[PDB]
Amino acid sequence: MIQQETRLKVADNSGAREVLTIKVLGGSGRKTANIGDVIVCTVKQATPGGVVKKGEVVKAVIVRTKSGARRSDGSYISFDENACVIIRDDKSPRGTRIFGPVARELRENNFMKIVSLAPEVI
Amino acid sequence: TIQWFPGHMAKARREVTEKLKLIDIVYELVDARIPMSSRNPMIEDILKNKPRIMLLNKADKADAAVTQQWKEHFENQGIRSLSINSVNGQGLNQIVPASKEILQEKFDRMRAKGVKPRAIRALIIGIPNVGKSTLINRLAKKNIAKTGDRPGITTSQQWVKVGKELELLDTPGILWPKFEDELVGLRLAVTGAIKDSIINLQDVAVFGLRFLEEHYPERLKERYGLDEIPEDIAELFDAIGLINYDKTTEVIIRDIRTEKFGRLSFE
Amino acid sequence: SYRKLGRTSAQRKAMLRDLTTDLIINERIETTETRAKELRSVVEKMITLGKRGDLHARRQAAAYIRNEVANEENNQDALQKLFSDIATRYEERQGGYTRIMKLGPRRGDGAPMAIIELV
Amino acid sequence: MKRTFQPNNRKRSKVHGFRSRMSSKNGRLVLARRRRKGRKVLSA
Amino acid sequence: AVPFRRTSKMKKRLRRTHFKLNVPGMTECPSCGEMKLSHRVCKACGSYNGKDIN
RNA sequence: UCUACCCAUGUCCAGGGUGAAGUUCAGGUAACACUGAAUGGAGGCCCGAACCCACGCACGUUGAAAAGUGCGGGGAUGAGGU
RNA sequence: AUGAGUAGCGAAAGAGGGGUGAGAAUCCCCUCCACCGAAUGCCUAAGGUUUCCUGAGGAAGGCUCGUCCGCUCAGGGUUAGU
RNA sequence: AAGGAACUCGGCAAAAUGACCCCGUAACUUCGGGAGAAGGGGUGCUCUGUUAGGAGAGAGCCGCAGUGAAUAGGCCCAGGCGACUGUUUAGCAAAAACACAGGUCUCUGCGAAGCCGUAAGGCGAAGUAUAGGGGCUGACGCCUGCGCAACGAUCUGGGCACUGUCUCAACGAGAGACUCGGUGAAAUUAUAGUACCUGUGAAGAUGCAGGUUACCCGCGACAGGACGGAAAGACCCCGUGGAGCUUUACUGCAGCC
RNA sequence: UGGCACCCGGCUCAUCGCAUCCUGGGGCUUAGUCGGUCCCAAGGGUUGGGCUGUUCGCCCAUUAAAGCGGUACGCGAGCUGGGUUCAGAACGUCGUGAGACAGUUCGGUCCCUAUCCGUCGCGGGCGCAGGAAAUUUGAGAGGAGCUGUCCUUAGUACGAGAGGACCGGGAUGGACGCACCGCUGGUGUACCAGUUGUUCUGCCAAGGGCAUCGCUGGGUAGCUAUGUGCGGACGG
RNA sequence: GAUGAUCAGGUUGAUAGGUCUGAGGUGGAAGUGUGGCGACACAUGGAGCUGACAGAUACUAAUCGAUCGAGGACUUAAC
Ligand SMILES: Nc1nc2c(ncn2[C@@H]2O[C@H](COP(=O)(O)OP(=O)(O)NP(=O)(O)O)[C@@H](O)[C@H]2O)c(=O)[nH]1
Repeated sequence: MIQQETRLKVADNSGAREVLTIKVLGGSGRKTANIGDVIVCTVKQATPGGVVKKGEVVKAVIVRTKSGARRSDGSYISFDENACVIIRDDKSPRGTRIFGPVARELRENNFMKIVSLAPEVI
Repeated sequence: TIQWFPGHMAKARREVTEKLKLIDIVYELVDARIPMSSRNPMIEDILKNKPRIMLLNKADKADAAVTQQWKEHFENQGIRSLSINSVNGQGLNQIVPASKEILQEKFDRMRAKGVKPRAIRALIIGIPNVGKSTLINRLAKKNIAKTGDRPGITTSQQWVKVGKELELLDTPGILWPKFEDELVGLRLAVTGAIKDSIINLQDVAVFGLRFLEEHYPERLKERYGLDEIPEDIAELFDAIGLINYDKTTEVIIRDIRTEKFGRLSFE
Repeated sequence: SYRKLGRTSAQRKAMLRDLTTDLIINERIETTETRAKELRSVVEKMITLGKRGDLHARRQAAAYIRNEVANEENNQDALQKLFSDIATRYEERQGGYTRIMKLGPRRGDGAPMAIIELV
Repeated sequence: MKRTFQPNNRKRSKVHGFRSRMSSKNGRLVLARRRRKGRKVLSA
Repeated sequence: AVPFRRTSKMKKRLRRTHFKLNVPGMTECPSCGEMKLSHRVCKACGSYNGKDIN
């Protein structure tokens, strides 16, 4: 359950290592987000030189959460950290690599490229 | 980016406009290190049909040659300019005669009109964190205004009667509501004049380092006990030490404003 | 749910331990009705423990029975009486061993009193 | 908190006693007034 | 809050309408006892409809 | 006999730290002042109980109390408390 | 008189069995349990002036009850050359 | 649970560190400090083992957790103000206000100068210009204004730790509330058989006019009205009402010449 | 010894008007995509933050939209000095002395057991032409009423082209509401284990008391949301 | 469920407690053997313990009795 002022950690090789959310898109008074949603965030930790810079405002997709997703058949999934991938408005990976496991829910949200680049999908 | 513009700044403009009539002469304080970017067009639009003089305070921290060149550029532009050091009176003696020469026309007109000459009314205006109050305290020798090493000390305009000769008006610093050119904002943030808790210090440090590498490579070489000019910033940061990954940015900006380096200017 | 009897848990356990060993000695006591209804659940459990009889059961009841003289001449305490000549009395009777016998209220505070005794 | 009255027998007799009243003239006037009214107890 | 006005006798008497007691449960004398209470002992000898106790 | 100041006589302060002057050996010297080592126990010095205050919050405000209680806080060998 | 049989009954662990008695949750005895213990221990100041001990009592006072009391009646009790 | 200041004037409140040893410690400085700076590591039990003389080292054995419960410092940056320790409005203000060590001006030759008293008589002092009264400032280093080293329940701003402050509340314990037995007050009170809506009215209607609703009596809760109750009020005039205060308003008695 | 006009912000709860911000229905002026303007309509909805004294205020990011107003600031016997607003202090400006201005700043005490009318719940009487037990009709009243994307229609209407409707179908969200504990979690003080100090059952082993339930790891029933099911669809 | 009230029962009966089987929770009981110098490990044994949840079983309590509660008004039309 990600919300305002929640610090995630990027899982791609763009140069940003930690972001802080600003708003959750997709509703008049929406206040929570889960796996497979899109958020707007500000970069809080980045290398002095690189593609992205500190203080920049971007948007990302959540891929891991402490509380996972209740699947249809009654199975549950859960991770140990909250991670996001920075994207463009056309839903493509801004970086080149995806690190760590990636939830399968992304596949049903037409995030095909991220799923393809992921090493292991659970 | 940089947006700092509280409500007292907004009230200052209205107060200055409402008390414009009494003003005889205007002093516009401008930092010497950044003479062009430190000017405020917003307050200049309000200020017209009034003689004025450009003042360059904190002139000890800037290079003499560039300041003198800028003084020439202001002089042949069509405005009088001077270089002043507030903390120790360097050029403070040669401002009363300049004011007298400027206002002599109205002074003689009034004298021939049949009244005794009166005191000169001056208004001091400029951006925050410049010697707007230290200059007044030096001029009055009284230490009557409050001064500090951070922007935003005074909050209300005040009248100061220096003898029977001057009536000075002080004013809190004023910034334009929205910046346009990011380089000017970066320079202003480097020199101070901003609360420094609203901006990104890392970008300021990066700008300082790249400007130094471009202009004063030798001063960057000497630095503080290390001699290298690599491509990134992490080489110099971890000189003297988990250590602060990038909090050393503050250190980079800490010494420069205190002139640990030699005198320099950004122009 | 269990009644609270208007006391903290530690004091409630203390009262229960006191009363359940006062009853075994005397074989009939007089209390308040709402306090004797909450008591019938523990005495019968202790009686079942006594009917079991093995060593493990005896050490279980030793944590819920206070040290009092009970009979004087032959010097047998409450635990020995419980395991000796009470389990022998209720040998073929399975189920309740106690009887609750109501009577009137008392002068001081009008609480309804009752008498509880072994069957 | 300390209340204003902290009893003590010696000071009472030294200040409001019979001999203290009789020592000066105003004390004698006080004794005369109390005798005139008829109070059962006088001095202290 | 303090009362705005005193209350007349009629209002007080009407308020005390439901403030009364109840006639107790009356049963037979147990073992020639004295008119004992329902589901309780005889006053004479603690009898239960002749079943004396205590 | 409460509180302000003064006078003469008594009395109280669990424990633990830091280590001034002075002294001795001594690189240094021709010996210093300065190195270190040992000894030494100064201070309106430090942490903190009894004792004395009264900075924050909450309760109480026809109160247990006509200035209190609970949890934190300041001084605690001195221009001290009694 | 109304408010009204309303607010309150002033920090805290008691349970059972015997006894007296016209009347017992509250008085006496016994056994367990529980709290303080740098005192909620003992001894002796200022101060109080019969409150101390024994036998009787149930009007009034004990924020309830009372066969009990620092309450009401009768008696008794305080010994210094250190 | 998830998040971790998003609340708010403000991290107010609560949460978090805390004990014994062993390593390691910055800028600055009045060279004494800062400093327990900041940061790391180890604690249980058994044998070796009169352990050398009470170790230390070694080997081992358990739990999620070893100062296993109670009591023991939260830390780091930047600006004002005051040098410091102390003292103040008992009962609204503990501070930047008072005092303070140092500096400076002025009077005083001894029956001193000043004070208390009508006077006698005293303090100053049994002391004598390196000593006493009365003013002004207020450490010590740099000028005739500039330095914050050390201290602070001081005023402003920032960053870590950490959390029910909150997104958004949910359970649980105790003392009240509620029922029964005993005892049992107070502020207030012109008499009342005491609805609502649009009007009227000294101008803000349970009581007046027109209409609409409403069987009699209680118990547990909320606080819109009775311009609700108590400090006559939590404040604007006026007292040709007082007191206090200042004299180029007068007139008296003090002292001095 | 001039001239001539006027007579407090925040919290918790809401309710009403239309002079309509969005959604519905229309003329229009406007290829469509759109946009502008003017009528009819009050049913529902109408946001989170950073600097800030929220001002004669700046910015960030969303949403179909971030409407204007009345009700003794709507609302203190419901809550907050947080502005206003006192006795202690610094600087100031004016003044011939008793003082004048607040121009800036730091600190700084009010309470209330609900009598009546009102609202929200729960009972006791009697009435209703014979006494009772069930099941009911419905004069009346209250509740609900919101919207976005995506696929088809088919790039078909159009538009030389680029570019593009659309309300008939079909899916699926946001916010709000009503139920419930089968699942994921929370609490769960008479449930089960580990462990520190001290004291007790004559001692060893077994146990009891006290230390916030002594402290830690779990946790059944019940109560619960952050969990699960359903709703606002039309139609006359 | 604040108290009244409502609902399930009163000995042709499963309303409550107890007892016996279960379901969940915890996680390998006491005693006795074996191995080790000892702290400890293994076996007997998914062991022992179990508030509120289920199914059986009258073992203990729901005995007595008391109180209340109708005989259907009048007129006119269709018998
Ligand atoms: N070196 C140097 N410092 C100067 C000079 N003038 C002023 N300063 C520094 O600037 C600070 C004071 O600046 P100040 O005049 O108060 O700035 P301001 O514009 O008045 N700020 P505000 O208006 O908000 O009160 C001090 O740190 C002072 O040392 C100068 O000429 N040289």
